[PDB]
Amino acid sequence: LDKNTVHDQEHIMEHLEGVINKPEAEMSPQELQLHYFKMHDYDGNNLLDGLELSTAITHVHQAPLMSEDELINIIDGVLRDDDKNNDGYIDYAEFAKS
Amino acid sequence: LDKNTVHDQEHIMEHLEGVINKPEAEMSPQELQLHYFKMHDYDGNNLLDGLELSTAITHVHQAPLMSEDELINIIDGVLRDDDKNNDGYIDYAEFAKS
Amino acid sequence: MGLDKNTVHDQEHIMEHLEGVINKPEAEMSPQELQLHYFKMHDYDGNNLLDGLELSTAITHVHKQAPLMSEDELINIIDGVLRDDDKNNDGYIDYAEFAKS
Amino acid sequence: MGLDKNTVHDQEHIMEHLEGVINKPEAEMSPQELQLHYFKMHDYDGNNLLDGLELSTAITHVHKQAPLMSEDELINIIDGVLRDDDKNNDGYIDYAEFAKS
Amino acid sequence: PHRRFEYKYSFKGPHLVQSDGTVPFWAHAGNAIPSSDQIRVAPSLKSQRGSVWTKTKAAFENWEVEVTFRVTGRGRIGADGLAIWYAENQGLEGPVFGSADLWNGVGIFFDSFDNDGKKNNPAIVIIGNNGQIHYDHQNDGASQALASCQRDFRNKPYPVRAKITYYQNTLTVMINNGFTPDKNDYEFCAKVENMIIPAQGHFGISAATGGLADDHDVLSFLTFQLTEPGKEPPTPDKEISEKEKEKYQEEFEHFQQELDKKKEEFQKGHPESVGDRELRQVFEGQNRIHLEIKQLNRQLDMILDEQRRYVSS
Amino acid sequence: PHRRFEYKYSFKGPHLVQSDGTVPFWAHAGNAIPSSDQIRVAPSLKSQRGSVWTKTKAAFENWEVEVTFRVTGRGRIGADGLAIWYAENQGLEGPVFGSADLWNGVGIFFDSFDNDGKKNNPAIVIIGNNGQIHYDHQNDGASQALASCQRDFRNKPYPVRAKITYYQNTLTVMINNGFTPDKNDYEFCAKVENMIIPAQGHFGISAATGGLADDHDVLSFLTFQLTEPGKEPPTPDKEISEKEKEKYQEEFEHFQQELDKKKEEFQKGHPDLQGQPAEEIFESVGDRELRQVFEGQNRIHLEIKQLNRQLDMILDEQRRYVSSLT
Amino acid sequence: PHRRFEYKYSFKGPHLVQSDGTVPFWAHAGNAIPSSDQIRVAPSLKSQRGSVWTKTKAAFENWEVEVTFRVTGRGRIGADGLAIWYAENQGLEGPVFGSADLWNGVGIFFDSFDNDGKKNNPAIVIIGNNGQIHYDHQNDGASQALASCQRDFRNKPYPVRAKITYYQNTLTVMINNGFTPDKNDYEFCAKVENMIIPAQGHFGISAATGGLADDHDVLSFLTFQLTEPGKEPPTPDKEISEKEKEKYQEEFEHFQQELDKKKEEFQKGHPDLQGQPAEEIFESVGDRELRQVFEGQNRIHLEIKQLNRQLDMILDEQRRYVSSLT
Amino acid sequence: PHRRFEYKYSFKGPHLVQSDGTVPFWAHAGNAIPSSDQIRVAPSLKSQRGSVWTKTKAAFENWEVEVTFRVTGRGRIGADGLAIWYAENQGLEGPVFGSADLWNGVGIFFDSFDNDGKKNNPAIVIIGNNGQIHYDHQNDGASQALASCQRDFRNKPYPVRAKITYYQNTLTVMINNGFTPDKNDYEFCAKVENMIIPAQGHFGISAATGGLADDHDVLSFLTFQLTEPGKEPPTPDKEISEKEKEKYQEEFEHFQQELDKKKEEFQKGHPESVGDRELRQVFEGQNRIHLEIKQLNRQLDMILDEQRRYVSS
Ligand SMILES: [Ca+2]
Ligand SMILES: [Ca+2]
Ligand SMILES: [Ca+2]
Ligand SMILES: [Ca+2]
Ligand SMILES: [Ca+2]
Ligand SMILES: [Ca+2]
Ligand SMILES: [Ca+2]
Ligand SMILES: [Ca+2]
Ligand SMILES: [Ca+2]
Ligand SMILES: [Ca+2]
Ligand SMILES: [Ca+2]
Ligand SMILES: [Ca+2]
Ligand SMILES: [Ca+2]
Ligand SMILES: [Ca+2]
Ligand SMILES: [Ca+2]
Ligand SMILES: [Ca+2]
Ligand SMILES: [Zn+2]
Ligand SMILES: [Zn+2]
Repeated sequence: LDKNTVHDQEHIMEHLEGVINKPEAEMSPQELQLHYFKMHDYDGNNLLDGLELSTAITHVHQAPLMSEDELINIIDGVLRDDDKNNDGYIDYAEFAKS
Repeated sequence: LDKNTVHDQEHIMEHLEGVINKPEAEMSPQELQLHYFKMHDYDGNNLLDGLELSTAITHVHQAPLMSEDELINIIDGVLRDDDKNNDGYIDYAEFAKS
Repeated sequence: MGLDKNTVHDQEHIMEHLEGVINKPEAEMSPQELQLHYFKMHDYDGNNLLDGLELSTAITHVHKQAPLMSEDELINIIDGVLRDDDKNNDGYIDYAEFAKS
Repeated sequence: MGLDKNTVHDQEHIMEHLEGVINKPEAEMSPQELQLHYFKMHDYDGNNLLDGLELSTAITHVHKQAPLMSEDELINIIDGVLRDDDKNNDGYIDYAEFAKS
Repeated sequence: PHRRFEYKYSFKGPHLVQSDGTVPFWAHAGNAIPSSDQIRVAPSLKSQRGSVWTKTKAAFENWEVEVTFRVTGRGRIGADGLAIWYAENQGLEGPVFGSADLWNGVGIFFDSFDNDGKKNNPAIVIIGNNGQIHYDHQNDGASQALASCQRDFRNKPYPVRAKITYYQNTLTVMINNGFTPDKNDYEFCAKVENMIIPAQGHFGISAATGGLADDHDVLSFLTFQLTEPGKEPPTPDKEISEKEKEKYQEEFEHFQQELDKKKEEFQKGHPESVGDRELRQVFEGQNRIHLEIKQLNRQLDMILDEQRRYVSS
Repeated sequence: PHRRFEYKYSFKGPHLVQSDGTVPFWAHAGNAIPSSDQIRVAPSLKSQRGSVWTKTKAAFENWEVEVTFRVTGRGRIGADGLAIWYAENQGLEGPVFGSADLWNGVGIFFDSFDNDGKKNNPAIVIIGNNGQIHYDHQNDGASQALASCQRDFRNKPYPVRAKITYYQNTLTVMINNGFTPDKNDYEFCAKVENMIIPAQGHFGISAATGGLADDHDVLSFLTFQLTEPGKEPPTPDKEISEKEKEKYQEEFEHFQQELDKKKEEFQKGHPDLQGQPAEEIFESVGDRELRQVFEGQNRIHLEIKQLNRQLDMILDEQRRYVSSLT
Repeated sequence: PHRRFEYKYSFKGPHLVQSDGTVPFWAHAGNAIPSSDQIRVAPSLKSQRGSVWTKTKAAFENWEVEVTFRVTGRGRIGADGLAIWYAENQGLEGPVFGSADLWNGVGIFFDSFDNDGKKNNPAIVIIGNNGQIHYDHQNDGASQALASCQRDFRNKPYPVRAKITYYQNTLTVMINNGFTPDKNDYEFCAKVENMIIPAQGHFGISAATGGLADDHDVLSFLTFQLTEPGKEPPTPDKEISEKEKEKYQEEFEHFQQELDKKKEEFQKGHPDLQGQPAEEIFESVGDRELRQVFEGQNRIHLEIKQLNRQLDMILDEQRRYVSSLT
Repeated sequence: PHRRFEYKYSFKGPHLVQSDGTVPFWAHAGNAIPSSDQIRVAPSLKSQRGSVWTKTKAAFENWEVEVTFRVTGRGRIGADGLAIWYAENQGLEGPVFGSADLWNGVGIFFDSFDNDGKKNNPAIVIIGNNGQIHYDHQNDGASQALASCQRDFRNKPYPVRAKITYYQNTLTVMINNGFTPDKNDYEFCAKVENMIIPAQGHFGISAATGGLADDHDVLSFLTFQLTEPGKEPPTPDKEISEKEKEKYQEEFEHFQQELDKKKEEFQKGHPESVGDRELRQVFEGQNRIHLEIKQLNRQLDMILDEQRRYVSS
């Protein structure tokens, strides 16, 4: 979960299209991050987990599918330093904290 | 409710036809009377009343329909001397008693 | 008797017929547009075409007693109207046919 | 290779085919009625008529490995059978045609 | 009270209509269509009014009428509805639920159309009239309502039964909701006290239809005369020794059992649907849950009483 | 072909009945109840047989008949059915769909009950009879059926429309299933070629009800005389110069526009019409069988709630006696 | 006409798949699951497109095709549908019912979803395409439909059979609705006259599933070559005296009788077959929607009974304490 | 116990299948058809066996798995059924509910076909095996059943949920009956004590089909690691002053409310069925009656306890 992976505008801008269409290229770093947290929580539990993040970083947008070991390593590195309550989930408290 | 009106065999014999077919022309006077009491209780309450007797003595077997006053008089004469509990109904206790 | 001019030009019948839906009685109408009102009010199906059934309903009518016309008689008036007005042999009567006679 | 006499007259295959439903193995049958058993057991639809699909199922088969015949090859045997046995050009094979060859 | 069945003021199937095309001892007029199974007082057509009224007048101090009826509608909104009258004279025509206005008696109205716009309909309204008050059709008679209950009687899976009882100057209307085929599953709907009606009057039923259309079928109308337990003379020594009844009853039970046995093997001697059976099972399950809950309520009321008796000590 | 409307063999609303309660140019018999909106040929009662026939015989070489009808029943299986006849003599009473047997003509039967037990009902069956063949009621007439098609015409949100067209010795039955309110959405059902019918015959429509009960309503019955495009004489020079037709057409259109504009502000000036949309009048049978079940729950809930408060009070007061004594 | 069965363009059970799991003389693509009993062209999953086409082109002047299929869904409304094609090239993948658009041939579409919102689905639509017309999926192809008929082919107790017959430039589609287990109870659905199709083309059948889910199973696909009764050469003197045919027919019949008699006592000598009647495999959707509701009651009843005994014990023991203290 | 979500041993929609056509971190074989919404372990075809097994082994002392699944059948009798395994190695093929025999672990079998002819099926059977006992398919493993409950999981209106928990040497199987869409409406089905399973094992699901055919769909499989409340180290001073969470939470709630408001007017900016809605209402009514009865039971148990406390005095 690098900073530039979440602080890019075109991905989220083409992502919210279909239900909400407000083109505005003056978003704060805490705005597009919030949108990123909102749309990737598919279960509607206002919470991010390993599967949702794994589908986030792979996605459907050509490039070869990533290695299972590499995906496991990167998601374990993400969950190791970001999760604070050791719940297996990632909240926006932990997400914005790191 | 005269004796000969109920003690005739051909009417009841053509009446029970369709469900039970046992032609036997040696019926006791208490047998065809019992059958007469059984089939004319359409409601299944094992009890005879004014409407059931009125449909019994008029029936569907040509002859002109009977006068309303004459029907009322004959059914009132029947209910006056046959009913003992003054319930408005006729049971086989009262039916066989008179 | 039949589809006479005075039967259609009767302003009182037209005015008492348009009541309820058309709430504007005005006793100055020319003998032209009351024929339009007659044609529109007697076409129940909304197809802008008068057939024998609608004409028979108009001729027999119910206005509040009066005796009804015989079936042979009503057949006679309807057939006389159709034989002298239905130019295209369609069975239906257009507005041009109605204004012809 | 094709609808040869020895392929139908193989008593062991017929006996192992009728097992389960026909529980009576007897090793004295003449070469006549085992053809009847073959014809009855290879007609799955119950219409008493052998078509190309049932014959292909019989020829390819599964008996418990062995390699399967090619589609062009199976087409060749089935077409050779149909061209030399289907006298009435019906596509189906009657018992009289089967007993002819 | 003791009940006496009155055939003269009653009609019932399955032989409701005689050979000449009329119901015995009753007079029908209007759009009412009498049939063998039932009387269609108002068919599902626009602007239909019907009524079936008794021929002879009834002299009953206390009475009880059990009416079985169905109101069947294609849509969810119906008009106009049914009415049961105990009057002094047969109206047989009029704008008040298919019967005349200014009636001298009591009328139970099963109103299905809400003309007042208050969402109270369908309702069962008891209205009495001496003969000088016009029924207010434009507001369902809410101002003249002696009593009213809000129960639904339209498109029920079973026929709706209604017991109207006038016993010692009080009128009680009890309603079977129509969710069970039992004929003794009545529930309290309304009652009025000190009700005054003439001793001479005609029993009748009627139905009216407006723009929306229902079928208003009446299956049975049983009129019972109620007499007080003390005022009735016993007239003893009329049971004829009471022994012949006990000599006859078991013989008749044995013969009806053997007749059922004969019918058992003659049903199959010479010869319900899926989904409909499932619907019947579902309704029976709902009825069993209702009965269990009512039994639990009764047991808890017994618990109540017993705790209070212990409390008194 | 060319169509001419024939009033003498037709009836329609909203003034179907006269002041004396009879249908003009038609004779009704049996249990038919002719109303202003429709004719209820057979009400939803046990053993009802009704029919409405024409009074005068119709002599048409080719013809077309449009029937609008509803068959409404409480249950999924209905009885008995409907029938449209072009016969020789009238069929006021009888056992064949409320009409007499041994008819000399053609009868299109809308059968709703499967007496043969073949699960092919409801169906539209075309039966021709010269006058010597009895209708086989117990086998749904499948033995002597000229043609058949398997359509459902019961319990529809919109009335079912049927076209029966006899043209060049071919009887074609086309069916609008009534799912849509379109009056010109017909679909092919059946046809019989080289059909022989009497040159002059009576039109009629009948309905019968058996053990199960349905209402068989008829809203309209429109008869058209069909003439071949070549055999019809044109008789020209009768349009009277055709100019006043164009001089009257735009006047009529302007009158329609003015009347519509006037009705636009007088429909809302004093709004008092309640209105009745088609959504509030239609409900499926099975959905009804669900809704009552839902209503059956709403009773039980109440018997819980009262019971609930009862347990609640055997809480509350007991505590007081608990509190006071201890 | 005269019919000749063509094995090279047909597949049937109960040995539909070979040892390697492929259909002989047929190529399958997409989400098709060819089994021994049937081919599941589109399983009841979201966004499934499958097709089974012929490998070799068929050059028939006139032909007849019999398709046995089931469309089974949980809900009353299904998606997407089935299609039977006689095309020029194969249609393994595409958006038109699981097959490619812009086809040169004829496609009979069994549509189960009404995208046009006209309440005319499910329907059988005959669409001919020369190779330049795109299929209008959002309007159910009603604009470019050569013919149509309104039948229901989903959730039937017996498989639905369809006959597509091209004979003398006329394509006739007849439909067996599957209410009866008769294999020869067809009913007319539609026809197109002067239909133009390529002389040589590939047969195929495809299925697509949309938002709603249905299983589209195909049990058989029988292809027949049709020859005119006059154009077929008889080629006589090939029956070989016809006598051995009669000498073998009664022998074959006697063999059938002997085998049936043997099976009569060996089916009951060691009875171990469980059996599965058709009554235990069919249930209506709405009836299912009732049965679960009934099951939903059977839970609640239990929660009453336990509760009942609880109140019962707060009777019993209390009495003891009532009895002992007073 | 404290729950930790484990993504490595879990699959879930709506993105269950990756771009290459496989489920992440899980291995599937046989007739199992993975889709985006669910995995069809055994389609409704004759003689189908499927299984989805985890790739990496799990080292969990105490764990909890929540499995959501549907078994859909055309007829009233189904075969063969579903199975959830915690083993030591992936079988991925075999005759025991689509998986191998002689498994070293615990298998929960949702048997739908009664091979014993005792009317016990459908049943949920817990069978453990060291690796030397063959599963008795001919009698549904009644002799080797550690625990069994008789619950129906076929053709339910809502997906059936199942919680299998192994916490301190006891295995508990709790079942949601599938009549409600709630994901936390579990009911007790079975339990076993002193259950021994290897600490290293693979989680997996499987399904098998016989003559009669069901669709065996698995929508989700959430594996949770359970740790004891005392053995877990707290590691404090890691919440970062706890104030930023309270500064962020209300802002995020306000933004999600305003996003819902934006979606509210953008739903209608540029644009359920009758009977189905009635069925949903009927099921909601049944659920509300069930909840009311359960609440009454709890209130009566409170009544029980209070009367006994008074009794003690
Ligand atoms: Ca989440
Ligand atoms: Ca966390
Ligand atoms: Ca009785
Ligand atoms: Ca008595
Ligand atoms: Ca008109
Ligand atoms: Ca004209
Ligand atoms: Ca064969
Ligand atoms: Ca041959
Ligand atoms: Ca009212
Ligand atoms: Ca009101
Ligand atoms: Ca019939
Ligand atoms: Ca039939
Ligand atoms: Ca479509
Ligand atoms: Ca469409
Ligand atoms: Ca089993
Ligand atoms: Ca068992
Ligand atoms: Zn007028
Ligand atoms: Zn073999």
